[PDB]
Amino acid sequence: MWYKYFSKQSWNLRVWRKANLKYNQDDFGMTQPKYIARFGDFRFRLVRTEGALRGCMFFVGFGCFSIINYLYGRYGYIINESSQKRAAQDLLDNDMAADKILFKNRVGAPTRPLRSLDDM
Amino acid sequence: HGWTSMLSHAVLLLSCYSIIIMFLFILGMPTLLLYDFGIFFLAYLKGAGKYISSVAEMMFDYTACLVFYIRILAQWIRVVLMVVTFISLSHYVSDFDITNSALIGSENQSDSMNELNTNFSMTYYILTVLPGKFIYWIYEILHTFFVVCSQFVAFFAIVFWLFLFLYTFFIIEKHEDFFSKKREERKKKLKELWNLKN
Amino acid sequence: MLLVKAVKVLVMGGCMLPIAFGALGTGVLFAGFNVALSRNPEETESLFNNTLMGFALIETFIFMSIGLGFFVLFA
Amino acid sequence: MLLVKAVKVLVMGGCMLPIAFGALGTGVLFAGFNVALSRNPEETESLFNNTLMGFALIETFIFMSIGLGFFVLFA
Amino acid sequence: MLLVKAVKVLVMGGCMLPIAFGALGTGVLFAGFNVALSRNPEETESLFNNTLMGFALIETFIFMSIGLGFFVLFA
Amino acid sequence: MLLVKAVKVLVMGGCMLPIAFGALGTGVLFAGFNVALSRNPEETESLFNNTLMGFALIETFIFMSIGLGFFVLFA
Amino acid sequence: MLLVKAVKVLVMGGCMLPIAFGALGTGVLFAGFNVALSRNPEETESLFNNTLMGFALIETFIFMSIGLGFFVLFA
Amino acid sequence: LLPRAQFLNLFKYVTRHEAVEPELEYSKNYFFELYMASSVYNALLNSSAS
Amino acid sequence: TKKQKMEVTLRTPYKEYLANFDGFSRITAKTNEASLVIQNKTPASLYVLPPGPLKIRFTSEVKNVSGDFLHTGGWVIVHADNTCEINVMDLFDRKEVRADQFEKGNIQDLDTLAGKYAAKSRKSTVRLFTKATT
Amino acid sequence: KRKKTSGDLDNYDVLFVGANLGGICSNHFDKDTHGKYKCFVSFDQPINQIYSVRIPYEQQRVRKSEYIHFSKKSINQFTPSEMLAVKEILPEQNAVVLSSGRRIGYNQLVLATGLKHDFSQIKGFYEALEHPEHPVYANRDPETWRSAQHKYSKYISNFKSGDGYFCIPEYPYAGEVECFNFFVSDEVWKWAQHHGALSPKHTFTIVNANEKFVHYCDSADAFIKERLEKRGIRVEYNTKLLEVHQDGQKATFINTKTGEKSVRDYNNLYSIVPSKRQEFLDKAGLTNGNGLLNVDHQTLQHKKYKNIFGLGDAADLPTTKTFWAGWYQIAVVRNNVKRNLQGQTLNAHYDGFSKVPLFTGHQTLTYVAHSYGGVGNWQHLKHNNGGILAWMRYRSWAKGMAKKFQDFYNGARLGPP
Amino acid sequence: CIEFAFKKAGIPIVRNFLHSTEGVIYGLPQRVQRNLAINYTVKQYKEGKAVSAKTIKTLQEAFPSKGD
Ligand SMILES: CCCCCCCCCCCCCCCCCC(=O)OC[C@H](COP(=O)([O-])OCC(O)COP(=O)([O-])OC[C@@H](COC(=O)CCCCCCCCCCCCCCCCC)OC(=O)CCCCCCCCCCCCCCCCC)OC(=O)CCCCCCCCCCCCCCCCC
Ligand SMILES: CCCCCCCCCCCCCCCCCC(=O)OC[C@H](COP(=O)([O-])OCC(O)COP(=O)([O-])OC[C@@H](COC(=O)CCCCCCCCCCCCCCCCC)OC(=O)CCCCCCCCCCCCCCCCC)OC(=O)CCCCCCCCCCCCCCCCC
Ligand SMILES: CCCCCCCCCCCCCCCCCC(=O)OC[C@H](COP(=O)([O-])OCC(O)COP(=O)([O-])OC[C@@H](COC(=O)CCCCCCCCCCCCCCCCC)OC(=O)CCCCCCCCCCCCCCCCC)OC(=O)CCCCCCCCCCCCCCCCC
Ligand SMILES: NC(=O)c1ccc[n+]([C@@H]2O[C@H](COP(=O)([O-])OP(=O)(O)OC[C@H]3O[C@@H](n4cnc5c(N)ncnc54)[C@H](O)[C@@H]3O)[C@@H](O)[C@H]2O)c1
Repeated sequence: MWYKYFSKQSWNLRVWRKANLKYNQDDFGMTQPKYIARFGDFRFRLVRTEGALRGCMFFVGFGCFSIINYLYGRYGYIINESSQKRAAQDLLDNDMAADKILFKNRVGAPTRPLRSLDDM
Repeated sequence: HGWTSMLSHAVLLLSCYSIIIMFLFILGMPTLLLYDFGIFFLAYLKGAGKYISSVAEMMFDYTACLVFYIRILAQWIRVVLMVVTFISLSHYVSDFDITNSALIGSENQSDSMNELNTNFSMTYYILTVLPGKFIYWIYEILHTFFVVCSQFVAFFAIVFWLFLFLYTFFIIEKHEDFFSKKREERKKKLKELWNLKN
Repeated sequence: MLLVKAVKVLVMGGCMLPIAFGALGTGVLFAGFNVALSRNPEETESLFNNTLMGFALIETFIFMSIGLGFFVLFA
Repeated sequence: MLLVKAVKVLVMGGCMLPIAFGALGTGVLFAGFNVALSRNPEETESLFNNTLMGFALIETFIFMSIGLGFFVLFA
Repeated sequence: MLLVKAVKVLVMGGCMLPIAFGALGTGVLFAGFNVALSRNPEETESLFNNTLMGFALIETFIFMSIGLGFFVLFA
Repeated sequence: MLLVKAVKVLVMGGCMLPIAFGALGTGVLFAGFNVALSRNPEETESLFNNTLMGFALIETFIFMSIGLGFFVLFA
Repeated sequence: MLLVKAVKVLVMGGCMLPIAFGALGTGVLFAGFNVALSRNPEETESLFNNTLMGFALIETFIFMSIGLGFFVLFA
Repeated sequence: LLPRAQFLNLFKYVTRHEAVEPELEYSKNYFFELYMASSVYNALLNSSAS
Repeated sequence: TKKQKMEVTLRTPYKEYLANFDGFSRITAKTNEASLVIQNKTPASLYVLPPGPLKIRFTSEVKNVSGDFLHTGGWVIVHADNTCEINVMDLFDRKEVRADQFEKGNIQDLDTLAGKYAAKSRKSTVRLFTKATT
Repeated sequence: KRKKTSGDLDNYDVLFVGANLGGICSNHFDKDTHGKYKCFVSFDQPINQIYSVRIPYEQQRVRKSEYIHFSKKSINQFTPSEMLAVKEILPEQNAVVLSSGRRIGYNQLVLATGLKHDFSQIKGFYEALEHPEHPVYANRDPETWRSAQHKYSKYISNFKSGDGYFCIPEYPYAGEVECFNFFVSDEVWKWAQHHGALSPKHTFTIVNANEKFVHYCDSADAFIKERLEKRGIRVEYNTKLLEVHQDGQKATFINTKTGEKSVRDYNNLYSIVPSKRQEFLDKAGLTNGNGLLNVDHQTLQHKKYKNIFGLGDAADLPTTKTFWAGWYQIAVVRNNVKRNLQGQTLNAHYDGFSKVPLFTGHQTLTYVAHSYGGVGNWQHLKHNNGGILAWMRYRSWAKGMAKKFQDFYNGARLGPP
Repeated sequence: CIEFAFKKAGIPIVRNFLHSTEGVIYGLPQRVQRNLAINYTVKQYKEGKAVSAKTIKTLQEAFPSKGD
C-alpha cells in the first residue's frame, strides 16, 4: 500500500534524465523561434534541450578559441605579414619626416609641438 | 593563536595556512555546485536563452559563469580591508610615543636624558598635543572595530548565506505523507489513556 | 611607455566614480527603507532582509571596479 | 601608435561608468522594492521575483561593457 | 591619420555611456513595475508584458549605439 | 616619476567626487527619515537608528576612496 | 615638478564639488523637512533636531574635503 | 447585505474613485461599517415608527 | 452618464442640513495626511475625515447655517457623476464650542494596545479643537 | 487649433464603412482636402489583424503586438468613430441606418466592408480552433486568446504524424496568396522526415474547393500547380471542408462537382476562414451575383447610385484582393469622391495593380504582381526558385513590414508612392 | 492616528470617533451629548442562560478590538 501514501502533488514535474518534460520550450528559450533553419532544427533535434546544448558548447568554445589562437600564432603571417611590413616602413617614414619638421631645442626634445598644425 | 606560540618558529603558522585553506575550499564550493547541477548548470544560473545562435548565447553564458565566481572572489577584498585596517592600528600603537619623561627613576641616561630637547609643537603639551594623539588613537581603533566587525559579517553573509539562497532551494511538494495518517490512527488507540489524563 | 603609465594611473582614479554613486544609491535605498518602515513597520524583517541584500549587490560592483582598476594598472 | 594605445587603456577605464550607474540603479530598484513591499507585503513572491529579473538586465549591461572594453583594448 | 584613428577608438568607448543610462533606466522601469504591482497585483501578466516591452525598446538604443560604434570605428 | 607623480596627485583629487555624492545621499536619506517620521512617529527610535546606520554605509565609500587615493598616490 | 605644483592647485579646486552637492543635499533635506512638518506638526521639535543633525553630517564631508585639499595642496 | 469577506474582495477592485488620503487597506474596512450601519440604522427607524 | 455643474449633500443621522445644494463654491477639510479642497469637477475619490473642521463657501447666504462647523467624524464620497456627499456623525457651529469644558471625568484610560491609540486620538482632537476656536 | 468634428449628427457629406481600408482612406481624405469636410466612420470589429504578415507571424518573426491592431488607430482623431454595423442602406434617400437604429444621412458613401468571416460555415470549426491543444488551425486568431497563447505557431512544428489537410474555401475568400503556407511547411516537413521527427506514413493534401488557386492571374496559378507537383504535393479540387468533429478527429469533406461527401481522419488541419455575403448589401440591390459590389473597374464608382463607391475585398474587381491593391484603390476613391463633392469629373482610374508575396520556402519568397489583365510587371514571379536575392526580399517583408503598419494607421507613412 | 489605530489595533472607525469625542463630550452642546449614547442588552438565548448589558461602548463592550 505504498501508493496509498504516495502524494500526487509530486506530479507537478515529469523528471527524466534530470530534465522536466513539462517545460514549454515552444514559448520560452532558444527553441521558441520557429524561423530556425535546417541546421538549427537538426541541432536541437539531437539534444532536445537548450540547457544540454549550452552546457556542451561551453567546453567546445574553449577548444575552438584555444585552437584558433594557436593557428593564429603558428600560422597567421600568411595574411597579415604584409600589413606588418607596411606599418614598419610607415612607422619609419613618419619618424623621418618628424625630425625634418620639428623644433628641437639645445637638447633633442620636441618642446614646441604646438608651433603649428603640421607639427602637432 | 596564543596556545600555538611554542609549536613552531612562527606564532602565526596555523593562521597563515588557514587563510589558504579558507581560500581554496571556498573556491571549490561553487565548482562542486556546478558539477552537482550537471550539464544544465548554465540554465541554473542564467535561465533560458533568447537567441537561436549558440555562439551568441555562448558569450552570455561565459559571463554568467564568470559572475558566478566574481560574487565569491570579489568578497576577499573585504578581508584585505580588515587586514590593512588592522595593520594601520598596530603601526600607530607600536610607534606611539614613550620617553624617559614617563619613566620612574630612569637609568637610560644616554637616551635624551642629558640632552637639550626642545620642539616646535604647541605648548601645554599634556593639555593640547598629548590628548590629540589619544583622540586619533580612539579613531583608529573605532574605525578598525567598525570595519572588522562589519566586513566579517558581510563576508559570511554573502559568500555562504546569500550565495546559497540564490542557487539552491527546498521544494514544498512532498512524495509521501504516511506520518500524518499513522498519528491519527495511533491517537485513537491511546484515547483511553488520555482520558485518564496520563 | 611613460605616457601609458600616466594613463594607467589616471584610469585607476576613475574607479572612484562608482564609489561616489554607490554612496548616493545607499542614501536612496535607506530613505525608501524608512518610508517603507513608517508605512508598515509590522513587516520590518522582510523589508529589512531585502535591504542588505540589495546593498550587498551594490558594493559588489564597487569592488569589481577596483579589480579592473588594478588590472589595467598592471595588465 | 603609442597614443592610440594610451587611448585604448583610457576607453577601458570608461567602462567603470556603468558600474557607477549600476550601483545607483540597483539602490533605486531595491528602494522601491522596500516601499512596494510595505504597501502590500502579502505578495513578496511576485515582487521579489521581478526584482532579481530586473537586476539581471541591469548587470547584464554592466558586463556587456566590460566585454566591449577588453575587446577594444586588444582589437 | 593616427589622430583620427585615436578619435575612432575614443568614440568606440563613448558607446558605453548609454549602457550606463540603460542600466539606470532599467532599475527605474522595474522599480515602477514592482510598485505598480504591489498596488494592484491583479494585472501581473499585463504589467509584466508592458515592462519587458519597454525594456526591449531600450536594448534597441543600446544595440543602435554599438552599431554606430563599429561603423564609425571602420568608416 | 615626476611626470607620473603629477597625474598621481591629480587622481587623488578624484577621491573628492564620492565626498560630493556622499553628501547628496545624506541630504536625501535624512529627508526620507524626516517625512517617514511624521507619517509614523510611534517608531521614532527605530527610524533614527536606521538613519545613522545608513549613513555609516555612506562614509564607507568615503574612507575607501581616500584609502585607495593615498595608496595609488604612493603605490 | 612645476606641473606637479600646478595639478595640486588644480585638485584644490576640485574640493568645490562636494560644496556643490552639499548645497543641493541641504535644500533637499529641508525640502522634506517642510513637507514632513506639515504632515505631523505635533513633533516639530523632533523633526527640526533631525534636520540640523543631518546637515551637520553634510558639513563633515565639507571639512573633510577642504582638509584633503589643503593637505594635497601642501603635501 | 453581503458579508465582510465578500465586501473586501469586492472593494479592492475599486479604481475609479481614488482612495489615497486613507489608504485602501483602511478605507475598505471603514466604508464597510458605513455600508452596514447605514442599513441597520435605517431599519430601526422604520420598525420603531411602525 | 453625466450630471450638471455639481450637487452637494450634507447629512447627519439626527438631521439633514442640505439634501442637495448648488450655491456653494468650494469645500475644504482636513484629512489624516493633509487638508483637501473639493469643488466643481473634482474627480472621483473617497475620503474619511477625522473630527476636524469643515468650511464651505456659500454664494448666497443659507439660513441657520454659518458655513463653519466642527464635525466628530464622517465619510466623504465623490461619485462618478460629479457629486460629493458628506456624512458626519454630528455637526455644530464654532459659536457653540463652549471651550474649556474638556477633561471632565473621561481622562482615565486603560494601558493596552487599543487604549494607547484611544488616548492618542483623544489628545489629537483636543489640540485640534483648541486651534479650531482661533 | 482645429477641433474634433462632432459624431452626434443627423447627416454628413462623406461616410466610410470600414476601418482597415476605410480608415486609411479617411485619414488620407482629410489631408488631401485639409479638413474642409466632416466625415464619419462606422466599423463592426474592434481589432484588425495584419494578415499580410500572417506567415511571418506563424514563424514568430512578428510579435503579437505588431500583428494585432485596434480599429481606432487607423482612424484619425478629428473624425469620430463608432463600432456599430449598418443595419440597412437606402441609396434612394442617401442615408444609413445602424444596428441601434439612428438614421444618418450622407452625400458620398465609401464601402470597405470586405469579406466577412463566417466560422459557422464549418460546424465545430471555431470550437476546435479555440482549443489550445487540438490540431485544428485556421488563418486568423480568435479574440479569446491572450498574449500567452501561441497555438498558431504549432501548425508546422507539431505535425509529428497523421493525415494533414490544408483546406481552401469557395471563392470569393480572403487571403488568396498572403495565407498560402503550403510551401514553407513542405520545406520544414522535408527536414522532419530526414531525422525522424515526422513519421514516414503521413499524408498532406491540399483540399481546394475551387478549380484554380489564383483566379485572376493564370501565370501565378500555373506556377503554383507547377511547383506543387515538382515538390510532390497532392491536391483535390472541387472539394470543400464541411464539418469538423473535435472528439474523434473526423473531417467531413464534400465534392461540389459530384455532390459526394466523405469522412477522413485528420491530425493537423488548416483551413482559410470562409467568407459570407452580407444580406443588407443584397437587399439594397448593390451586389451582383457572388455578393460583391457592382462598381466600375476603373473609377470604382458604383454602376447606379453614382454617389456611392466601393473598394477593398467587397468590390467586384478582376484582380487579386490584396492589400497593396488597396493602396491604389484608396488613392482613387479619395480623388473621385473629392471630385463628386465639387461637381468636377473623375480623372482617377484604377489599373488593377495588386502585389502580394508568395513564400516559396522557409526564408524565400517571390512577389505576385499583376494588373487587371493578369499581365505581370518586372517583379512577377522573379527569384522564385530561391537564392540570395529571394532571401533578402523575405527578411525585408518579415522584419520590416509589421513595423510599418503602425505608420499606415497613424499617417506618418502613406502608400508606396 | 485613524489608520494605525485600526491596523495595529482592532479599533473600528466609529469607536475611534467615540473615543475622539469622549474627551470633549462636555464641551459639545447637550444636543450632541444625548446623541452619543449606547445602551442595549444582549442575551445568549436559552430560557435564561445569559443577560449582557452593553453600556460602556468605548472599551471591548460594543466595538471589540485586538488591543483589549
Ligand atoms: C575569415 C577569417 C578566418 C580565420 C581562420 C578561422 C579558422 C577556423 C577553423 C575552424 C572552423 C570554425 C568551426 C566553427 C564551429 C565550432 C563549433 C561551434 O561553434 O558550433 C557550431 C556553430 C553553429 O553555429 P550557430 O551559432 O549554432 O548558428 C547560428 C544559428 O543557430 C543559425 O540559425 P539557422 O540555422 O536557423 O539559419 C541560419 C541562416 C540560414 O543558413 C543557411 O541557409 C545557409 C546554408 C547554406 C548551405 C549551402 C551548402 C553548400 C554545399 C556545400 C558545397 C558544395 C560544393 C559544390 C561544388 C563546388 C565545386 C568546387 O539564416 C540566416 O539568415 C543567418 C543570419 C544572416 C547571416 C549573418 C552572417 C553574418 C556574417 C557577416 C560576414 C560578412 C562577410 C561577407 C564576405 C563574403 C565574401 C568573402 O558553428 C559556428 O559557430 C560557425 C563559426 C562561427 C564563428 C563566427 C566568428 C566570426 C564572426 C563574424 C566575422 C565576420 C567576418 C570578419 C572578417 C571579414 C574580413 C573581410
Ligand atoms: C588551466 C586549466 C583551467 C581550466 C580549469 C577547469 C577545471 C574545472 C573542472 C570542472 C569539473 C570537470 C569534471 C566534469 C565531470 C564530467 C563527468 C561526466 O561526464 O558526467 C556527465 C555530466 C552530465 O551528465 P548529467 O548532467 O548528470 O545528466 C545528463 C543528462 O541525463 C543527459 O540528458 P540528454 O541525453 O538529453 O543530453 C544530451 C547530450 C547532448 O550532448 C550534446 O550537446 C551534443 C553535442 C554534439 C555532438 C556532435 C554531434 C555530431 C553529429 C554528426 C551527425 C552526422 C550524421 C550525418 C548523417 C549520416 C547519414 C548516414 O548530453 C550529453 O549526453 C553530454 C553530457 C556530457 C558532456 C560532458 C561535458 C564536460 C566535458 C569536460 C571536458 C573537460 C575534460 C578535462 C577536465 C579537467 C578536470 C581537472 O557532465 C557534467 O555534468 C558537466 C558538469 C560541469 C560542471 C563544472 C563546470 C566547471 C567550469 C570550469 C570553468 C570555470 C570558468 C570560470 C573560472 C573563473 C576563475 C577561476
Ligand atoms: C573697568 C574694566 C576693568 C577690567 C579691564 C581689563 C580686563 C582684562 C582685559 C584682558 C587683558 C589681556 C589679558 C593679558 C593677561 C593674560 C595673563 C594670563 O595668564 O594669560 C595666560 C593665557 C595663556 O597664554 P600664555 O601662557 O602666555 O601662552 C602663550 C601662547 O598661548 C602660547 O602659544 P601656544 O599655541 O603654544 O599655546 C596653545 C594655546 C591653545 O590655544 C588656545 O588658546 C585654546 C583656545 C580654545 C578655547 C577657546 C574658547 C574659550 C572661550 C569659550 C567660552 C565661550 C562662551 C560664549 C560662547 C558664545 C558663542 C558665540 O594656548 C593654550 O594652550 C592656553 C592653555 C591654558 C588655558 C586653558 C585653561 C583655562 C581654564 C579655563 C577655565 C575657565 C573657568 C572660569 C574660571 C575663571 C577664573 C580663572 O593667555 C590667554 O589665554 C589669554 C586669554 C584671553 C581671553 C580670551 C577670551 C576668554 C573668554 C571667556 C568667556 C567666559 C567667561 C566670561 C567672562 C565675562 C567677563 C565680562
Ligand atoms: N487573409 C485573410 O483572411 C484576411 C481577412 C480580412 C482582411 N484581410 C486583408 O485585409 C485587406 C483589406 O481588408 P478589407 O478592407 O477589404 O475588409 P476587412 O477584413 O478589413 O473588414 C472591413 C472593415 O468594415 C467592417 N465591416 C464589415 N461589415 C461591416 C458592416 N455591416 N458594418 C460596419 N462595418 C463592417 C469590418 O469590421 C472591418 O473593420 C485585404 O486586401 C486583405 O489583404 C485578409
